[PDB]
Amino acid sequence: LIDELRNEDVQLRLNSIKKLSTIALALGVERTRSELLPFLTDTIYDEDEVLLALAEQLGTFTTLVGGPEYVHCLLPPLESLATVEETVVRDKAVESLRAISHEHSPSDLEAHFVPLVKRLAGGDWFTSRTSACGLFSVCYPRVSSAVKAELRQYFRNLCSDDTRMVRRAAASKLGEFAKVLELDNVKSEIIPMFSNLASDEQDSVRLLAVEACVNIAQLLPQEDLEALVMPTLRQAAEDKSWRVRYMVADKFTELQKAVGPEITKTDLVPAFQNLMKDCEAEVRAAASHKVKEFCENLSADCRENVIMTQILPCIKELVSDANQHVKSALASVIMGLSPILGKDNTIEHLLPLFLAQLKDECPEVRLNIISNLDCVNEVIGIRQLSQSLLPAIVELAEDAKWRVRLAIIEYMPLLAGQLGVEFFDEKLNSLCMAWLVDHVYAIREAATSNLKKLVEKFGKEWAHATIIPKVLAMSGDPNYLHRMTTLFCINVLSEVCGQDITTKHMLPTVLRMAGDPVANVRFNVAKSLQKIGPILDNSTLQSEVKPILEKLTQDQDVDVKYFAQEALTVLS
Repeated sequence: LIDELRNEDVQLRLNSIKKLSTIALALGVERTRSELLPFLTDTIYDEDEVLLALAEQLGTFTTLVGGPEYVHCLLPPLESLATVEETVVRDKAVESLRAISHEHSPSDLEAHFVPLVKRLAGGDWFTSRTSACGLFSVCYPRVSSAVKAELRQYFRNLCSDDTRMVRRAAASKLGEFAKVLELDNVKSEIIPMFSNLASDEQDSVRLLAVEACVNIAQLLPQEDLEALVMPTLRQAAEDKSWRVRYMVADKFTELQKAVGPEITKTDLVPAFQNLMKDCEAEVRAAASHKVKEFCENLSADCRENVIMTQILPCIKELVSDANQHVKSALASVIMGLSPILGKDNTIEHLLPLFLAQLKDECPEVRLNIISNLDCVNEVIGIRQLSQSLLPAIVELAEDAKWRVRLAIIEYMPLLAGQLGVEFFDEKLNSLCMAWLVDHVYAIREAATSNLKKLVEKFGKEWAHATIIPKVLAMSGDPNYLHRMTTLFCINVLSEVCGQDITTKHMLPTVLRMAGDPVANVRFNVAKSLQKIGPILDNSTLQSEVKPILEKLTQDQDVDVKYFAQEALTVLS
Protein backbone atom coordinates (compact mmCIF):
# COMPACT_ATOMS: atom_id res chain seq x y z
CA LEU A 1 0.00 0.00 0.00
CA ILE A 2 2.83 2.36 1.00
CA ASP A 3 4.89 0.83 -1.82
CA GLU A 4 2.35 2.05 -4.41
CA LEU A 5 3.48 5.63 -3.72
CA ARG A 6 7.16 5.54 -4.72
CA ASN A 7 6.33 3.51 -7.84
CA GLU A 8 7.81 4.23 -11.27
CA ASP A 9 4.57 2.90 -12.81
CA VAL A 10 2.39 5.84 -13.87
CA GLN A 11 -0.92 4.01 -13.32
CA LEU A 12 -0.02 2.66 -9.87
CA ARG A 13 0.68 6.16 -8.53
CA LEU A 14 -2.78 7.29 -9.68
CA ASN A 15 -4.64 4.45 -7.92
CA SER A 16 -2.51 5.26 -4.86
CA ILE A 17 -3.36 8.97 -4.60
CA LYS A 18 -6.88 8.91 -6.07
CA LYS A 19 -7.38 6.41 -3.23
CA LEU A 20 -5.45 8.47 -0.66
CA SER A 21 -8.59 9.26 1.37
CA THR A 22 -8.79 5.67 2.65
CA ILE A 23 -5.12 5.37 3.68
CA ALA A 24 -5.86 8.12 6.22
CA LEU A 25 -8.81 5.99 7.38
CA ALA A 26 -6.49 3.02 7.97
CA LEU A 27 -3.49 5.03 9.20
CA GLY A 28 -4.16 6.81 12.51
CA VAL A 29 -6.31 9.92 11.87
CA GLU A 30 -3.89 11.32 14.46
CA ARG A 31 -0.87 9.69 12.78
CA THR A 32 -1.92 11.03 9.35
CA ARG A 33 -0.74 14.54 10.20
CA SER A 34 2.43 13.41 12.00
CA GLU A 35 3.66 10.89 9.41
CA LEU A 36 1.79 11.05 6.09
CA LEU A 37 1.64 14.80 5.34
CA PRO A 38 5.42 15.34 5.96
CA PHE A 39 6.09 12.87 3.13
CA LEU A 40 3.49 14.50 0.86
CA THR A 41 5.28 17.87 1.09
CA ASP A 42 8.77 17.55 -0.38
CA THR A 43 8.83 14.34 -2.43
CA ILE A 44 6.08 15.10 -4.94
CA TYR A 45 7.57 15.87 -8.34
CA ASP A 46 5.71 13.78 -10.90
CA GLU A 47 3.32 13.94 -13.86
CA ASP A 48 0.91 16.89 -13.90
CA GLU A 49 -1.63 14.05 -13.68
CA VAL A 50 -0.92 12.92 -10.12
CA LEU A 51 -0.24 16.47 -8.91
CA LEU A 52 -3.74 17.42 -10.10
CA ALA A 53 -4.97 14.42 -8.08
CA LEU A 54 -3.10 15.43 -4.91
CA ALA A 55 -4.38 19.02 -4.84
CA GLU A 56 -7.85 17.56 -5.47
CA GLN A 57 -7.52 15.13 -2.55
CA LEU A 58 -6.20 17.57 0.06
CA GLY A 59 -9.39 19.58 -0.53
CA THR A 60 -11.44 17.06 1.45
CA PHE A 61 -8.75 15.95 3.91
CA THR A 62 -10.21 18.52 6.32
CA THR A 63 -11.91 15.87 8.50
CA LEU A 64 -9.26 13.15 8.28
CA VAL A 65 -6.64 15.44 9.83
CA GLY A 66 -8.58 15.97 13.06
CA GLY A 67 -11.20 18.55 12.08
CA PRO A 68 -10.85 22.38 12.17
CA GLU A 69 -8.31 22.18 15.00
CA TYR A 70 -5.68 20.73 12.67
CA VAL A 71 -6.63 22.12 9.24
CA HIS A 72 -3.68 24.53 9.31
CA CYS A 73 -1.30 21.66 8.51
CA LEU A 74 -2.84 21.05 5.09
CA LEU A 75 -1.26 24.38 4.14
CA PRO A 76 2.47 23.51 3.59
CA PRO A 77 1.66 20.84 0.89
CA LEU A 78 -0.92 23.04 -0.85
CA GLU A 79 1.49 26.01 -0.69
CA SER A 80 3.95 23.90 -2.69
CA LEU A 81 1.29 22.85 -5.21
CA ALA A 82 0.43 26.53 -5.72
CA THR A 83 4.02 27.00 -6.94
CA VAL A 84 4.19 24.26 -9.61
CA GLU A 85 4.31 26.08 -12.95
CA GLU A 86 1.17 24.44 -14.37
CA THR A 87 -2.00 26.54 -14.71
CA VAL A 88 -4.19 23.54 -13.86
CA VAL A 89 -2.50 22.13 -10.74
CA ARG A 90 -2.04 25.68 -9.44
CA ASP A 91 -5.66 26.80 -9.59
CA LYS A 92 -6.60 23.35 -8.28
CA ALA A 93 -4.49 24.01 -5.18
CA VAL A 94 -6.23 27.41 -5.04
CA GLU A 95 -9.47 25.40 -5.23
CA SER A 96 -8.55 23.41 -2.12
CA LEU A 97 -7.06 26.38 -0.25
CA ARG A 98 -10.33 28.28 -0.82
CA ALA A 99 -12.23 25.21 0.41
CA ILE A 100 -10.44 24.59 3.72
CA SER A 101 -10.18 28.32 4.54
CA HIS A 102 -13.82 28.19 5.68
CA GLU A 103 -12.74 25.45 8.09
CA HIS A 104 -10.27 27.80 9.82
CA SER A 105 -11.43 29.49 13.02
CA PRO A 106 -11.06 33.32 12.67
CA SER A 107 -8.10 33.09 15.06
CA ASP A 108 -6.53 30.24 13.06
CA LEU A 109 -7.08 32.20 9.84
CA GLU A 110 -4.93 35.09 11.09
CA ALA A 111 -2.48 32.58 12.55
CA HIS A 112 -1.73 30.52 9.43
CA PHE A 113 -3.87 31.26 6.38
CA VAL A 114 -3.20 35.00 6.10
CA PRO A 115 0.60 34.41 6.51
CA LEU A 116 0.36 31.96 3.60
CA VAL A 117 -1.47 34.36 1.29
CA LYS A 118 1.12 36.96 2.31
CA ARG A 119 4.10 34.79 1.36
CA LEU A 120 2.56 33.58 -1.91
CA ALA A 121 1.81 37.20 -2.85
CA GLY A 122 5.45 38.14 -2.22
CA GLY A 123 6.75 35.16 -4.22
CA ASP A 124 9.75 35.62 -6.53
CA TRP A 125 8.20 33.83 -9.51
CA PHE A 126 4.91 35.15 -10.90
CA THR A 127 3.21 31.74 -10.59
CA SER A 128 3.19 32.15 -6.78
CA ARG A 129 1.48 35.53 -6.72
CA THR A 130 -1.03 34.68 -9.44
CA SER A 131 -2.29 31.90 -7.17
CA ALA A 132 -2.40 34.42 -4.31
CA CYS A 133 -4.97 36.63 -6.06
CA GLY A 134 -7.59 33.92 -5.60
CA LEU A 135 -7.18 33.66 -1.84
CA PHE A 136 -8.14 37.19 -0.76
CA SER A 137 -11.86 36.52 -1.23
CA VAL A 138 -12.20 33.57 1.17
CA CYS A 139 -9.96 35.27 3.74
CA TYR A 140 -11.12 38.83 4.20
CA PRO A 141 -14.62 38.73 5.83
CA ARG A 142 -13.66 37.00 9.07
CA VAL A 143 -10.25 38.44 10.02
CA SER A 144 -9.41 41.52 12.11
CA SER A 145 -9.62 45.20 11.12
CA ALA A 146 -5.81 45.46 11.02
CA VAL A 147 -5.48 42.27 8.93
CA LYS A 148 -8.22 43.47 6.59
CA ALA A 149 -6.18 46.68 6.21
CA GLU A 150 -3.01 44.71 5.47
CA LEU A 151 -4.80 42.40 3.03
CA ARG A 152 -5.98 45.41 1.02
CA GLN A 153 -2.50 46.91 0.53
CA TYR A 154 -1.24 43.44 -0.41
CA PHE A 155 -3.84 43.30 -3.20
CA ARG A 156 -3.09 46.85 -4.37
CA ASN A 157 0.50 45.61 -4.84
CA LEU A 158 -0.62 42.61 -6.91
CA CYS A 159 -2.74 44.94 -9.06
CA SER A 160 0.34 46.96 -9.99
CA ASP A 161 2.67 44.00 -10.55
CA ASP A 162 5.64 44.14 -12.92
CA THR A 163 4.28 41.25 -14.98
CA ARG A 164 1.08 41.28 -17.05
CA MET A 165 0.29 37.71 -15.96
CA VAL A 166 -0.21 38.80 -12.34
CA ARG A 167 -2.17 42.00 -12.93
CA ARG A 168 -4.24 39.92 -15.33
CA ALA A 169 -4.84 37.56 -12.40
CA ALA A 170 -5.48 40.48 -10.04
CA ALA A 171 -8.13 41.93 -12.36
CA SER A 172 -9.82 38.52 -12.73
CA LYS A 173 -10.41 38.34 -8.97
CA LEU A 174 -11.05 42.08 -8.54
CA GLY A 175 -14.77 41.39 -8.86
CA GLU A 176 -14.93 38.82 -6.05
CA PHE A 177 -12.73 40.96 -3.80
CA ALA A 178 -15.00 44.02 -4.09
CA LYS A 179 -17.99 41.83 -3.18
CA VAL A 180 -16.48 41.21 0.27
CA LEU A 181 -15.33 44.78 1.00
CA GLU A 182 -17.43 47.57 2.52
CA LEU A 183 -19.52 49.95 0.38
CA ASP A 184 -17.21 52.96 0.68
CA ASN A 185 -13.95 51.02 0.61
CA VAL A 186 -15.09 49.97 -2.87
CA LYS A 187 -15.46 53.67 -3.71
CA SER A 188 -12.00 54.41 -2.30
CA GLU A 189 -9.81 51.38 -3.11
CA ILE A 190 -11.48 49.29 -5.83
CA ILE A 191 -12.68 51.97 -8.28
CA PRO A 192 -9.12 53.43 -8.72
CA MET A 193 -7.62 49.96 -9.21
CA PHE A 194 -10.49 49.03 -11.55
CA SER A 195 -9.88 52.26 -13.47
CA ASN A 196 -6.12 51.57 -13.50
CA LEU A 197 -6.37 48.02 -14.86
CA ALA A 198 -9.03 49.04 -17.39
CA SER A 199 -6.54 51.33 -19.11
CA ASP A 200 -3.56 48.99 -18.67
CA GLU A 201 -0.77 48.80 -21.25
CA GLN A 202 -1.46 45.15 -22.14
CA ASP A 203 -4.83 44.37 -23.71
CA SER A 204 -4.64 40.99 -21.96
CA VAL A 205 -5.28 42.86 -18.70
CA ARG A 206 -7.83 45.40 -19.98
CA LEU A 207 -9.77 42.39 -21.28
CA LEU A 208 -10.67 41.19 -17.78
CA ALA A 209 -11.82 44.67 -16.73
CA VAL A 210 -15.17 43.98 -18.40
CA GLU A 211 -16.41 41.00 -16.38
CA ALA A 212 -14.87 42.85 -13.43
CA CYS A 213 -16.83 45.89 -14.61
CA VAL A 214 -20.03 43.83 -14.33
CA ASN A 215 -19.36 42.88 -10.69
CA ILE A 216 -18.54 46.46 -9.60
CA ALA A 217 -21.79 47.52 -11.28
CA GLN A 218 -23.99 45.15 -9.25
CA LEU A 219 -22.53 46.26 -5.91
CA LEU A 220 -23.02 49.99 -6.44
CA PRO A 221 -26.37 51.82 -6.35
CA GLN A 222 -27.67 53.18 -9.69
CA GLU A 223 -26.87 56.82 -8.83
CA ASP A 224 -23.15 56.06 -8.59
CA LEU A 225 -22.79 54.08 -11.83
CA GLU A 226 -22.64 57.16 -14.10
CA ALA A 227 -19.79 58.53 -11.97
CA LEU A 228 -17.68 55.45 -11.25
CA VAL A 229 -18.32 52.65 -13.77
CA MET A 230 -19.74 54.09 -17.00
CA PRO A 231 -16.65 56.17 -18.06
CA THR A 232 -14.57 52.99 -17.83
CA LEU A 233 -17.11 50.78 -19.62
CA ARG A 234 -17.38 53.38 -22.39
CA GLN A 235 -13.63 53.60 -23.03
CA ALA A 236 -13.70 49.77 -23.16
CA ALA A 237 -16.45 49.33 -25.77
CA GLU A 238 -14.30 51.69 -27.85
CA ASP A 239 -11.00 49.99 -26.99
CA LYS A 240 -8.48 49.83 -29.83
CA SER A 241 -7.92 46.14 -29.10
CA TRP A 242 -10.75 44.22 -30.79
CA ARG A 243 -10.44 41.44 -28.20
CA VAL A 244 -11.50 43.89 -25.48
CA ARG A 245 -14.48 45.03 -27.58
CA TYR A 246 -15.36 41.35 -28.04
CA MET A 247 -15.66 40.97 -24.26
CA VAL A 248 -18.02 43.95 -24.01
CA ALA A 249 -20.23 42.17 -26.55
CA ASP A 250 -19.73 38.78 -24.89
CA LYS A 251 -20.80 40.15 -21.50
CA PHE A 252 -23.52 42.43 -22.86
CA THR A 253 -26.78 40.97 -21.53
CA GLU A 254 -25.17 40.70 -18.09
CA LEU A 255 -23.84 44.25 -18.37
CA GLN A 256 -27.45 45.17 -19.16
CA LYS A 257 -28.79 43.47 -16.01
CA ALA A 258 -26.07 45.13 -13.93
CA VAL A 259 -26.59 48.76 -15.01
CA GLY A 260 -30.37 48.30 -14.79
CA PRO A 261 -33.14 49.32 -17.25
CA GLU A 262 -32.25 53.01 -17.15
CA ILE A 263 -28.66 53.26 -18.42
CA THR A 264 -29.51 50.37 -20.77
CA LYS A 265 -31.53 52.86 -22.88
CA THR A 266 -29.20 55.83 -22.46
CA ASP A 267 -25.82 54.25 -23.11
CA LEU A 268 -26.04 50.55 -24.01
CA VAL A 269 -28.46 50.86 -26.97
CA PRO A 270 -26.11 53.25 -28.89
CA ALA A 271 -23.17 51.03 -27.90
CA PHE A 272 -24.80 47.81 -29.11
CA GLN A 273 -25.46 49.43 -32.49
CA ASN A 274 -21.76 50.34 -32.63
CA LEU A 275 -20.83 46.74 -31.86
CA MET A 276 -23.20 45.36 -34.52
CA LYS A 277 -21.21 47.64 -36.85
CA ASP A 278 -17.72 46.67 -35.68
CA CYS A 279 -14.94 46.32 -38.25
CA GLU A 280 -13.97 42.92 -36.81
CA ALA A 281 -16.37 40.09 -37.71
CA GLU A 282 -15.65 38.19 -34.47
CA VAL A 283 -17.34 41.04 -32.58
CA ARG A 284 -20.34 41.42 -34.91
CA ALA A 285 -20.88 37.67 -34.51
CA ALA A 286 -20.66 37.95 -30.71
CA ALA A 287 -23.13 40.87 -30.65
CA SER A 288 -25.54 39.07 -33.00
CA HIS A 289 -25.75 36.21 -30.47
CA LYS A 290 -27.20 38.63 -27.94
CA VAL A 291 -30.01 40.23 -29.97
CA LYS A 292 -33.12 38.29 -28.91
CA GLU A 293 -31.77 38.15 -25.36
CA PHE A 294 -30.95 41.87 -25.14
CA CYS A 295 -34.23 42.95 -26.76
CA GLU A 296 -36.07 40.68 -24.31
CA ASN A 297 -34.58 42.55 -21.35
CA LEU A 298 -35.61 46.08 -22.27
CA SER A 299 -37.95 47.78 -19.78
CA ALA A 300 -41.51 46.56 -20.40
CA ASP A 301 -42.61 50.04 -21.54
CA CYS A 302 -39.80 51.56 -23.63
CA ARG A 303 -38.85 48.44 -25.58
CA GLU A 304 -41.35 47.64 -28.35
CA ASN A 305 -40.41 51.08 -29.69
CA VAL A 306 -36.64 50.79 -29.20
CA ILE A 307 -36.50 47.32 -30.83
CA MET A 308 -38.39 48.63 -33.87
CA THR A 309 -36.51 51.92 -34.05
CA GLN A 310 -32.96 51.26 -32.82
CA ILE A 311 -32.30 47.50 -33.04
CA LEU A 312 -34.18 46.61 -36.24
CA PRO A 313 -32.32 48.88 -38.77
CA CYS A 314 -29.02 47.37 -37.62
CA ILE A 315 -30.32 43.79 -37.92
CA LYS A 316 -31.40 44.47 -41.52
CA GLU A 317 -27.81 45.44 -42.36
CA LEU A 318 -26.48 42.33 -40.56
CA VAL A 319 -28.71 40.12 -42.72
CA SER A 320 -26.72 41.30 -45.76
CA ASP A 321 -23.44 40.98 -43.83
CA ALA A 322 -20.37 39.92 -45.82
CA ASN A 323 -19.55 37.23 -43.26
CA GLN A 324 -21.20 33.81 -43.01
CA HIS A 325 -20.23 33.43 -39.35
CA VAL A 326 -22.11 36.65 -38.57
CA LYS A 327 -25.08 35.97 -40.87
CA SER A 328 -25.54 32.52 -39.31
CA ALA A 329 -24.97 33.73 -35.74
CA LEU A 330 -27.86 36.19 -36.17
CA ALA A 331 -30.02 33.64 -38.01
CA SER A 332 -29.85 31.40 -34.93
CA VAL A 333 -31.73 33.80 -32.66
CA ILE A 334 -33.40 36.31 -35.02
CA MET A 335 -36.59 34.21 -34.93
CA GLY A 336 -37.02 34.50 -31.15
CA LEU A 337 -37.94 38.16 -31.76
CA SER A 338 -41.49 37.21 -32.78
CA PRO A 339 -42.87 36.24 -29.30
CA ILE A 340 -41.78 39.77 -28.33
CA LEU A 341 -42.92 41.92 -31.27
CA GLY A 342 -46.30 40.15 -31.54
CA LYS A 343 -48.13 39.17 -34.74
CA ASP A 344 -48.62 42.40 -36.70
CA ASN A 345 -45.02 43.61 -36.38
CA THR A 346 -43.49 40.23 -37.28
CA ILE A 347 -45.29 40.10 -40.65
CA GLU A 348 -44.41 43.71 -41.49
CA HIS A 349 -40.85 43.89 -40.19
CA LEU A 350 -39.44 40.47 -39.27
CA LEU A 351 -40.91 38.32 -42.05
CA PRO A 352 -39.02 39.87 -45.05
CA LEU A 353 -35.82 39.27 -43.06
CA PHE A 354 -36.59 35.57 -42.65
CA LEU A 355 -37.23 35.22 -46.40
CA ALA A 356 -34.02 37.13 -47.19
CA GLN A 357 -32.05 34.82 -44.89
CA LEU A 358 -33.84 31.79 -46.34
CA LYS A 359 -32.58 32.49 -49.87
CA ASP A 360 -29.05 32.99 -48.52
CA GLU A 361 -26.00 31.28 -50.07
CA CYS A 362 -24.51 29.90 -46.83
CA PRO A 363 -26.30 26.64 -45.85
CA GLU A 364 -25.69 27.01 -42.10
CA VAL A 365 -27.62 30.30 -42.24
CA ARG A 366 -30.86 28.99 -43.75
CA LEU A 367 -30.29 25.83 -41.70
CA ASN A 368 -30.63 27.89 -38.51
CA ILE A 369 -33.93 29.39 -39.65
CA ILE A 370 -35.29 25.83 -39.98
CA SER A 371 -34.00 24.82 -36.51
CA ASN A 372 -36.18 27.54 -34.95
CA LEU A 373 -39.55 27.56 -36.73
CA ASP A 374 -41.46 26.88 -33.49
CA CYS A 375 -40.57 30.41 -32.33
CA VAL A 376 -42.62 31.99 -35.13
CA ASN A 377 -45.18 29.19 -35.54
CA GLU A 378 -47.02 29.97 -32.30
CA VAL A 379 -47.82 33.58 -33.26
CA ILE A 380 -47.62 33.46 -37.07
CA GLY A 381 -49.23 30.89 -39.36
CA ILE A 382 -46.67 28.57 -40.97
CA ARG A 383 -48.96 28.83 -44.00
CA GLN A 384 -47.68 31.10 -46.78
CA LEU A 385 -44.37 31.15 -44.90
CA SER A 386 -44.02 27.54 -46.11
CA GLN A 387 -43.90 28.49 -49.81
CA SER A 388 -40.42 29.94 -49.30
CA LEU A 389 -39.18 26.97 -47.24
CA LEU A 390 -39.27 24.39 -50.06
CA PRO A 391 -36.59 25.90 -52.40
CA ALA A 392 -34.35 26.02 -49.32
CA ILE A 393 -35.11 22.51 -48.03
CA VAL A 394 -34.40 21.05 -51.49
CA GLU A 395 -31.09 22.91 -51.88
CA LEU A 396 -29.99 21.76 -48.42
CA ALA A 397 -30.94 18.18 -49.34
CA GLU A 398 -29.25 18.21 -52.76
CA ASP A 399 -26.11 20.01 -51.55
CA ALA A 400 -22.79 18.61 -52.79
CA LYS A 401 -21.23 18.95 -49.32
CA TRP A 402 -22.32 15.89 -47.35
CA ARG A 403 -22.15 17.35 -43.83
CA VAL A 404 -24.83 19.75 -45.09
CA ARG A 405 -27.14 16.87 -46.03
CA LEU A 406 -26.69 15.02 -42.70
CA ALA A 407 -27.74 18.32 -41.10
CA ILE A 408 -31.13 18.70 -42.78
CA ILE A 409 -31.88 14.98 -42.38
CA GLU A 410 -31.44 15.59 -38.64
CA TYR A 411 -34.15 18.27 -38.62
CA MET A 412 -36.43 16.38 -41.01
CA PRO A 413 -38.78 14.47 -38.60
CA LEU A 414 -39.41 17.69 -36.64
CA LEU A 415 -39.78 19.76 -39.83
CA ALA A 416 -42.43 17.45 -41.31
CA GLY A 417 -44.25 17.61 -37.96
CA GLN A 418 -44.66 21.40 -38.12
CA LEU A 419 -45.42 21.42 -41.85
CA GLY A 420 -48.26 19.60 -43.61
CA VAL A 421 -49.00 15.98 -42.67
CA GLU A 422 -50.22 15.97 -46.29
CA PHE A 423 -47.83 18.70 -47.52
CA PHE A 424 -45.00 16.23 -46.84
CA ASP A 425 -46.45 13.72 -49.32
CA GLU A 426 -46.61 15.99 -52.37
CA LYS A 427 -43.35 17.86 -51.91
CA LEU A 428 -40.95 16.12 -49.52
CA ASN A 429 -41.64 12.40 -50.05
CA SER A 430 -39.41 12.48 -53.15
CA LEU A 431 -36.47 13.97 -51.24
CA CYS A 432 -36.42 11.49 -48.34
CA MET A 433 -36.51 8.50 -50.70
CA ALA A 434 -33.54 9.92 -52.62
CA TRP A 435 -31.27 9.87 -49.54
CA LEU A 436 -31.38 6.06 -49.56
CA VAL A 437 -29.48 6.21 -52.85
CA ASP A 438 -26.43 8.10 -51.61
CA HIS A 439 -22.67 7.70 -52.02
CA VAL A 440 -22.08 8.41 -48.32
CA TYR A 441 -23.11 5.69 -45.86
CA ALA A 442 -23.56 8.26 -43.07
CA ILE A 443 -26.40 9.81 -45.12
CA ARG A 444 -28.21 6.53 -45.85
CA GLU A 445 -27.79 5.46 -42.21
CA ALA A 446 -29.36 8.75 -41.10
CA ALA A 447 -32.04 8.59 -43.81
CA THR A 448 -33.23 5.10 -42.79
CA SER A 449 -33.42 6.13 -39.12
CA ASN A 450 -35.28 9.18 -40.45
CA LEU A 451 -38.29 7.28 -41.79
CA LYS A 452 -38.64 5.22 -38.61
CA LYS A 453 -39.00 8.60 -36.87
CA LEU A 454 -41.47 9.67 -39.58
CA VAL A 455 -43.69 6.64 -38.91
CA GLU A 456 -43.93 7.85 -35.30
CA LYS A 457 -45.17 11.20 -36.61
CA PHE A 458 -47.68 9.87 -39.16
CA GLY A 459 -48.83 6.40 -38.03
CA LYS A 460 -48.63 2.96 -39.63
CA GLU A 461 -51.44 3.48 -42.16
CA TRP A 462 -49.46 6.33 -43.71
CA ALA A 463 -46.30 4.21 -43.85
CA HIS A 464 -48.26 1.38 -45.51
CA ALA A 465 -49.47 3.72 -48.25
CA THR A 466 -46.58 6.13 -48.89
CA ILE A 467 -43.24 4.58 -47.94
CA ILE A 468 -43.27 0.76 -47.86
CA PRO A 469 -44.12 0.44 -51.63
CA LYS A 470 -41.24 2.70 -52.75
CA VAL A 471 -38.93 1.14 -50.13
CA LEU A 472 -39.52 -2.44 -51.27
CA ALA A 473 -39.26 -1.52 -54.96
CA MET A 474 -35.54 -1.06 -54.24
CA SER A 475 -35.20 -4.85 -53.98
CA GLY A 476 -34.94 -4.74 -57.79
CA ASP A 477 -32.07 -2.25 -57.96
CA PRO A 478 -29.14 -3.38 -60.22
CA ASN A 479 -26.58 -2.24 -57.63
CA TYR A 480 -26.56 -4.51 -54.58
CA LEU A 481 -25.91 -1.68 -52.14
CA HIS A 482 -29.36 -0.24 -52.77
CA ARG A 483 -30.86 -3.73 -52.43
CA MET A 484 -28.95 -4.08 -49.16
CA THR A 485 -30.42 -0.72 -48.06
CA THR A 486 -33.92 -2.19 -48.53
CA LEU A 487 -33.21 -4.86 -45.91
CA PHE A 488 -31.85 -2.23 -43.49
CA CYS A 489 -35.00 -0.15 -44.01
CA ILE A 490 -37.16 -3.24 -43.39
CA ASN A 491 -35.44 -3.77 -40.03
CA VAL A 492 -36.17 -0.29 -38.67
CA LEU A 493 -39.68 -0.18 -40.18
CA SER A 494 -40.94 -3.59 -39.02
CA GLU A 495 -40.94 -2.47 -35.37
CA VAL A 496 -43.20 0.54 -35.87
CA CYS A 497 -45.51 -1.03 -38.47
CA GLY A 498 -47.06 -3.81 -36.38
CA GLN A 499 -47.59 -7.42 -37.46
CA ASP A 500 -50.08 -7.46 -40.35
CA ILE A 501 -48.06 -5.08 -42.54
CA THR A 502 -44.73 -6.74 -41.64
CA THR A 503 -46.08 -10.24 -42.35
CA LYS A 504 -48.09 -9.62 -45.51
CA HIS A 505 -45.93 -7.08 -47.35
CA MET A 506 -42.42 -6.80 -45.88
CA LEU A 507 -41.60 -10.45 -45.14
CA PRO A 508 -42.35 -11.64 -48.76
CA THR A 509 -39.71 -9.30 -50.22
CA VAL A 510 -37.16 -10.29 -47.56
CA LEU A 511 -37.49 -13.98 -48.39
CA ARG A 512 -37.23 -13.49 -52.16
CA MET A 513 -33.92 -11.68 -51.66
CA ALA A 514 -32.42 -14.88 -50.22
CA GLY A 515 -31.50 -16.08 -53.72
CA ASP A 516 -29.64 -12.84 -54.50
CA PRO A 517 -26.48 -13.58 -56.59
CA VAL A 518 -24.45 -11.20 -54.42
CA ALA A 519 -23.33 -13.15 -51.34
CA ASN A 520 -23.18 -9.84 -49.46
CA VAL A 521 -26.97 -9.48 -49.66
CA ARG A 522 -27.92 -13.07 -48.80
CA PHE A 523 -26.33 -12.87 -45.35
CA ASN A 524 -28.06 -9.54 -44.71
CA VAL A 525 -31.24 -11.46 -45.58
CA ALA A 526 -30.58 -13.88 -42.70
CA LYS A 527 -29.42 -11.11 -40.33
CA SER A 528 -32.61 -9.26 -41.32
CA LEU A 529 -34.82 -12.18 -40.28
CA GLN A 530 -33.49 -12.10 -36.71
CA LYS A 531 -34.82 -8.58 -36.07
CA ILE A 532 -38.22 -9.23 -37.68
CA GLY A 533 -38.54 -12.79 -36.34
CA PRO A 534 -40.11 -11.87 -32.93
CA ILE A 535 -42.76 -9.50 -34.34
CA LEU A 536 -44.21 -12.41 -36.33
CA ASP A 537 -46.65 -15.02 -35.02
CA ASN A 538 -45.23 -18.46 -34.16
CA SER A 539 -46.97 -20.03 -37.18
CA THR A 540 -45.46 -17.92 -40.00
CA LEU A 541 -41.99 -18.72 -38.59
CA GLN A 542 -42.69 -22.46 -38.90
CA SER A 543 -44.43 -21.84 -42.24
CA GLU A 544 -42.18 -19.76 -44.48
CA VAL A 545 -39.31 -18.44 -42.32
CA LYS A 546 -37.82 -21.72 -41.03
CA PRO A 547 -37.45 -23.40 -44.51
CA ILE A 548 -35.65 -20.39 -46.01
CA LEU A 549 -33.25 -20.03 -43.07
CA GLU A 550 -32.35 -23.72 -43.49
CA LYS A 551 -31.69 -23.24 -47.21
CA LEU A 552 -29.24 -20.40 -46.47
CA THR A 553 -27.20 -22.66 -44.15
CA GLN A 554 -26.32 -24.87 -47.14
CA ASP A 555 -24.83 -21.85 -48.92
CA GLN A 556 -21.40 -21.70 -50.57
CA ASP A 557 -20.40 -18.54 -48.68
CA VAL A 558 -18.81 -18.85 -45.23
CA ASP A 559 -20.39 -15.80 -43.61
CA VAL A 560 -23.81 -16.37 -45.19
CA LYS A 561 -24.40 -19.72 -43.49
CA TYR A 562 -22.90 -18.33 -40.27
CA PHE A 563 -25.56 -15.64 -39.73
CA ALA A 564 -28.06 -18.14 -41.18
CA GLN A 565 -28.10 -20.86 -38.50
CA GLU A 566 -27.45 -18.18 -35.87
CA ALA A 567 -30.98 -17.05 -36.76
CA LEU A 568 -32.36 -20.52 -36.02
CA THR A 569 -31.07 -19.67 -32.53
CA VAL A 570 -34.35 -17.82 -32.00
CA LEU A 571 -36.22 -20.57 -33.88
CA SER A 572 -35.27 -23.93 -32.34
